[PDB]
Amino acid sequence: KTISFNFNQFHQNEEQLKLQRDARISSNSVLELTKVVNGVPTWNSTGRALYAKPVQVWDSTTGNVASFETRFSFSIRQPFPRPHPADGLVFFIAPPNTQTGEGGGYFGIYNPLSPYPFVAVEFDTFRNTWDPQIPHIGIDVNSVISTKTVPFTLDNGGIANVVIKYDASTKILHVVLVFPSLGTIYTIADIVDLKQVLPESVNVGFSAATGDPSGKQRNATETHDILSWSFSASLPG
Amino acid sequence: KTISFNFNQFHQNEEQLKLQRDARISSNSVLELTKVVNGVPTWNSTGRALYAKPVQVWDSTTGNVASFETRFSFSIRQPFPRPHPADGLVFFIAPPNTQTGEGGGYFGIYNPLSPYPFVAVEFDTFRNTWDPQIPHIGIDVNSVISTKTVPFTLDNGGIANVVIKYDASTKILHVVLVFPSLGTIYTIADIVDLKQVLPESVNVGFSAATGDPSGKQRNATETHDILSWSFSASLPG
Ligand SMILES: *[C@@H]1O[C@H](CO)[C@@H](O[C@@H]2O[C@H](CO)[C@@H](O)[C@H](O)[C@H]2NC(C)=O)[C@H](O[C@H]2O[C@@H](C)[C@@H](O)[C@@H](O)[C@@H]2O)[C@H]1NC(C)=O
Ligand SMILES: *[C@@H]1O[C@H](CO)[C@@H](O[C@H]2O[C@H](CO)[C@@H](O)[C@H](O)[C@H]2NC(C)=O)[C@H](O[C@@H]2O[C@@H](C)[C@@H](O)[C@@H](O)[C@@H]2O)[C@H]1NC(C)=O
Ligand SMILES: *[C@@H]1O[C@H](CO)[C@@H](O[C@@H]2O[C@H](CO)[C@@H](O)[C@H](O)[C@H]2NC(C)=O)[C@H](O)[C@H]1NC(C)=O
Ligand SMILES: *[C@@H]1O[C@H](CO)[C@@H](O[C@H]2O[C@H](CO)[C@@H](O)[C@H](O)[C@H]2NC(C)=O)[C@H](O)[C@H]1NC(C)=O
Ligand SMILES: CO[C@H]1O[C@H](CO)[C@H](O)[C@H](O)[C@H]1O
Ligand SMILES: CO[C@H]1O[C@H](CO)[C@H](O)[C@H](O)[C@H]1O
Ligand SMILES: [Ca+2]
Ligand SMILES: [Ca+2]
Ligand SMILES: [Mn+2]
Ligand SMILES: [Mn+2]
Repeated sequence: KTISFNFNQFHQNEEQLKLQRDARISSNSVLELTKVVNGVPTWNSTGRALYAKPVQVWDSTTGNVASFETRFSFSIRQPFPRPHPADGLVFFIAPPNTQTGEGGGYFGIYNPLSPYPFVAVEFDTFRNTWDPQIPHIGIDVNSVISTKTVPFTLDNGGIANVVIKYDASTKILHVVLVFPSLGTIYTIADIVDLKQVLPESVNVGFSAATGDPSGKQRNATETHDILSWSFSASLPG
Repeated sequence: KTISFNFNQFHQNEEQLKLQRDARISSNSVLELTKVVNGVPTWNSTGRALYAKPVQVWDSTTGNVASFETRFSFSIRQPFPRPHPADGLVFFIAPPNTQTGEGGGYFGIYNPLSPYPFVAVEFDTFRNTWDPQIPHIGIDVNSVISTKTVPFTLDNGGIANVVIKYDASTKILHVVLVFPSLGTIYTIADIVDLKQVLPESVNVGFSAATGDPSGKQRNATETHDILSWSFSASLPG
């Protein structure tokens, strides 16, 4: 069974999407993950957007795991370079029917009290204690401390194209980040065994966060906009 | 140990490179692996360019294999589309002090009567027996029949940016191909154990070939230009 969907833009009130927390779809058809009040992003914001139907990434009966490819474009504008922008966005895969975890360096996907499994690709802008220099792309499994990391220079408010491909045969998760206007390319790959970590059915989506209050910097912020999104998955069983 | 070099453009008789067969460096600072007379690519051509010094991909004493990243831009101009362009170019790693193999579908890296091992990434423009639809990026290990292959649409005469990266820890070889003018991105990856196929020291370079006489089509040709090239490898021990 193969599943696919694509959004060249988001129409206000998408019946195909589950917006959670601060996530909204602006009038101009862009999906805003964290709050932006009148052209200016706010600190203390956290939002998620999941595809509304669970996609089966593996089947017990056959043991077969799916291969998938997801491509999307996003933009992160950092108005205030002054103290430190934060926190970044992630494309994640988690069990179905979850809720926004902790904000700040957890991007809304990790809940310190009751942790649930998840595979995520992160585009990190704030250097937390467990973090290497930022910004960096990172591969997260059940945690926010990336198994693999690679730094990237941001195209401030520019467009970024992302290709995340997973080969079930090689168990390789490869992500590419291209900033078309700069012409810069960044790649990162790691071996991930979805069958070990996540359940048969999952929800795929994005989560982003702005600076946490307990950091005190009201300028610990930026936008986390996603312009388009496509995903395709093939379970041979 | 760490080794790295960068070619922003090639100069005539670059001491750092070793040209072989038809390969030459034009006055315009471009590396033409295969012959092109008066702006027209010729058939029956093969050329190689290797970096003058050997690099160490692993050490037997410690058993440490090197991680590396290489980036280059190429341009393939297919003037006569009618018959069928041939054959392509490859980035390849081989034992030191080798000689140009068989042109045509072997790109000049394979010699059927005295085979040497190699790890190469190809950009295949002509479909041989052992081939799937072309053009395609393919990961070749000791053979021209790829282990992994991904189809891609060429930007005829246009520029392509390639990023090849190998992580020793995961043994992942991930390659990215981006056509800037076209805004296209293609990604392919595969687990390759350099240690299991190559010697401690190697040569890195490119190789290209136009249509072989044994095909009669004198139009089985295209250019195989290399605009720039940067390389970096790191061996812990
Ligand atoms: C950052 O955002 C949250 C959510 O907007 C603020 O709190 C309020 O949050 C609680 C949920 O824990 C909710 O029940 C309240 O209705 C909500 N109220 C308002 C007016 O925002 C959070 O902080 C603040 O904490 C609450 C308890 C309230 O005292 C408010 O005045 C205070 O600012 C925000 N923190 C900062 C520092 O902006
Ligand atoms: C090899 O390349 C030639 C140039 O691209 C092709 O020929 C010509 O192209 C078109 C027809 O496809 C004509 O409008 C041009 O006037 C031709 N130009 C020249 C310089 O030859 C050629 O295609 C073929 O050869 C031409 C001359 C005709 O006889 C066609 O029947 C034939 O397809 C191409 N070679 C081959 C073997 O396809
Ligand atoms: C294809 O290419 C080869 C190399 O350019 C041609 O061959 C050569 O001709 C000279 C002069 O006789 C010899 O010294 C070379 O050593 C030859 N090379 C080989 C491999 O035989 C070859 O004839 C060309 N074929 C066609 C049809 O143009
Ligand atoms: C947070 O960012 C602001 C805005 O960039 C910083 O404040 C000021 O910024 C410029 C340089 O400091 C001034 O020229 C601006 O006029 C002024 N902006 C405003 C709205 O007053 C501020 O210093 C930063 N805060 C911290 C803690 O670094
Ligand atoms: C000091 O850290 C805390 O606040 C900053 C804001 O300055 C970041 O949000 C970070 O995620 C959070 O842990
Ligand atoms: C017919 O096959 C032979 O000629 C064609 C050109 O037409 C290619 O060069 C191919 O690699 C070679 O083996
Ligand atoms: Ca962080
Ligand atoms: Ca071929
Ligand atoms: Mn991180
Ligand atoms: Mn091939």
